[PDB]
Amino acid sequence: SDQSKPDKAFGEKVRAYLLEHPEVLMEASQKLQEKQAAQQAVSSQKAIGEYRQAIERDPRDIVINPAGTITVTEFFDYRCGYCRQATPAVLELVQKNPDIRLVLKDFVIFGNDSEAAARIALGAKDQGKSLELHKALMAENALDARGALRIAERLGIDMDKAKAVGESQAITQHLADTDALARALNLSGTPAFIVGDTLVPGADIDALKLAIEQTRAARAKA
Amino acid sequence: SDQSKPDKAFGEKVRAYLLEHPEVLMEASQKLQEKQAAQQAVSSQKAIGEYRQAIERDPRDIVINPAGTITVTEFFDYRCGYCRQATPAVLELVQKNPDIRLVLKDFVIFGNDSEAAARIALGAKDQGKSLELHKALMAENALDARGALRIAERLGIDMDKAKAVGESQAITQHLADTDALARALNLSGTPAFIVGDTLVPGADIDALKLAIEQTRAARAKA
Amino acid sequence: SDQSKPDKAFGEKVRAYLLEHPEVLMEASQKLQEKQAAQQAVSSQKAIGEYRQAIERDPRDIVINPAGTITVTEFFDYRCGYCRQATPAVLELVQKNPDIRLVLKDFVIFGNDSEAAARIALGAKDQGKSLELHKALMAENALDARGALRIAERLGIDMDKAKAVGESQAITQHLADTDALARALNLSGTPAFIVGDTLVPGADIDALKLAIEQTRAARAKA
Repeated sequence: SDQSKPDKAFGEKVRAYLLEHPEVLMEASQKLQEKQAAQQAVSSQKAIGEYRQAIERDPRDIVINPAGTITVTEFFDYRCGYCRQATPAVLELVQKNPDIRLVLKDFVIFGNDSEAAARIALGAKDQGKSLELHKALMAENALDARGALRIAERLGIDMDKAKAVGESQAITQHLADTDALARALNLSGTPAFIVGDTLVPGADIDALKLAIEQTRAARAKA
Repeated sequence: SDQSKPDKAFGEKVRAYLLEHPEVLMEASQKLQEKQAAQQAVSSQKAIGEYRQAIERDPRDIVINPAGTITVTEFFDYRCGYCRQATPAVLELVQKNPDIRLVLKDFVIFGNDSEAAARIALGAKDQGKSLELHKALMAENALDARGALRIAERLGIDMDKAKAVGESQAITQHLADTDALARALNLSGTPAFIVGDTLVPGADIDALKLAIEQTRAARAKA
Repeated sequence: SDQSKPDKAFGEKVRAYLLEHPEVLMEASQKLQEKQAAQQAVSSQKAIGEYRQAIERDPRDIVINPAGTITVTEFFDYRCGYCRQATPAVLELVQKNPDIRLVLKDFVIFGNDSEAAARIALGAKDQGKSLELHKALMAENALDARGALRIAERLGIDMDKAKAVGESQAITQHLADTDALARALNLSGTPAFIVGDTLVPGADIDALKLAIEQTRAARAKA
């Protein structure tokens, strides 16, 4: 060709169709949304793999069943209702599958009370009562800072030493770095589970069970 | 046919038109919005008909001119400015058209003050001073709970008995069930008028007048 | 023609293309956004020209280097961080280009503290210390009403007379009319610069420098 040649009749027919069947635009918008979601999924799993050393293998982290082969990281806040309602199931899942390694990240999204519960937990970490304290703190309906201390006291934790480690600048740096890790993983809130490349946003227990099964099978393929 | 045959030239012409006349997408989006609005209108009128027994014929409700053939239900809050500015016109409309039956639903959307005005009105319901108390409460600019009591006192209402009925668990259940009815009718706020199948959202006096005329004519067709 | 003749095959091909290349809709949406932005730009510059007498030539306004040919109007709030960070550069720009006439509009968007700083500045206007007071008020990190008075006192301003003029009903009308002018210019916040027909929304120093150059060149074309 050597000439741009307009075709008004073709355009009129295009407009007529679109106006008479505008649902085509909804369908195309849905295609684009599925495209955008797949892009986000790829970015999330690439980030999970980039920071896996920090997500799954941080010495400062509280780890339930450190023998586990499959590492499930949980970002949580001790006063988030979704975290509290998912906690019993998470602990039952570690209870029934010993090959699970549960990394507990303290992702404080609320105020001083939640920060206080996290610091107590991290201070008592090395006294070997993390499973019980985690379950008990999550069990209190309206967990205060005073309540958190009373719960940790009622479990025989060395309170003087747990409080000393909790407020230390090391625990402060630990929590700050965890907040940074959540930001790098583009997390939106709590709970947020990370198993394999998968990210489970929220208290979606069934999805987390499925992801653990997938990772067990995939890692078993060797 | 036996073969899917691509046509890149047709698609290029489609893209060219859309990019050169993207207003077609606005026009199609407008068509879809009109479709969605008509769907919502149908759902609203079907719901109004489903719960008509509760909307128009609840013995606990305050009813102005119970003789009326045409039932106009109003969901209102005594401290909503739109309700207060529409009230004089609503009462003039019942004043000039005796065949109107005005059901007064107390749809408390604000705090304790509004709840207090509603309870006083429902407590004094059976003392035969509802029109006057409704108009006077709506007339006070900054209606407090103290103010509402002073208004009801200045109208000769038996205050000891009106206060006794107001706080009763019956009035509490009445208000709770009304809040539920508004939720089932997908109401967004106050005022909200319901005449025939029509729902008038807000202080749209002209639309309400028109809807009463339509229902009078339709019910007169027998 | 004498007949509307449907063409289902043409419409199916349109739908197929759109679903297989829905990015065409994003591209068309971008075209429409560029169209809407150009419309807004035209409306803004037409409004700037309509109210130029008020923007650039209001006797009550504080004006730095009133000799300047090029009038740059700034809407600002003494406690807006963007205004405080842009202020040093604005003053350096007047410092290096004498032909600039800087009109200072007090666009109070915050509470009493900002209103107090503006009233002090407008009260001291006629004592010939506006450049210094403007720079000093903008220099205080957490400017209070008490702080603003201490800054104006530390600059030798006649405090009794500056305070008398500040609270006067004239200064109140001045600020109210400025708030009205910003509303007529559809301003969204502070800072907001106006030079020639151009409106620079925010602390976009480079754009403001460019706009001053353009206006200098255009007005020099005679």
